[PDB]
Amino acid sequence: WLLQSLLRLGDEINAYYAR
Amino acid sequence: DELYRQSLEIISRYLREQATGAKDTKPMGRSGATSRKALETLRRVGDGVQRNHETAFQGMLRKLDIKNEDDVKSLSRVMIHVFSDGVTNWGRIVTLISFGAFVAKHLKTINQESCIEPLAESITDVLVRTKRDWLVKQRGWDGFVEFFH
Ligand SMILES: [Zn+2]
Ligand SMILES: [Zn+2]
Repeated sequence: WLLQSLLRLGDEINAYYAR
Repeated sequence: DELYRQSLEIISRYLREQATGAKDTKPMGRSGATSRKALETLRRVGDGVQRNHETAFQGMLRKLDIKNEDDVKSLSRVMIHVFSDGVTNWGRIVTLISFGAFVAKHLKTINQESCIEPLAESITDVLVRTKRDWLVKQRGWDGFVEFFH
């Protein structure tokens, strides 16, 4: 489930910078 | 299509310079200043993504098992699979570009440097084709630079 692991990582990075 | 041209210019230069260590001295072109700041944002954030997630990225690279030209196809389809999802944000975009640079480094080591520019175009094609509306609304690469200030 590679796709879902990359998406999950990108959403994490987005949340960090949105703060 | 100025958005596509600028996107390709940014993504292609980052992937090539990450893979070779050589910086491309040629002039940018239209909207050159925003591209240079995008590329600087990309080196800062993207290098960090690669360092802080090297283990995950290498496991992903391992899955793709890229030893020849035909393997290179699988890489674009991963891009398509993600961008075909409805969610859009800059974290996804910078993360996929950063994984592209990680795979570009590999391609260089495997004597497939000529594959890096096609990889960059495939990333750019999918990004712009599938997310043009969202990108437009962020003010393209200006939004990218400001999001990652
Ligand atoms: Zn991180
Ligand atoms: Zn190739």
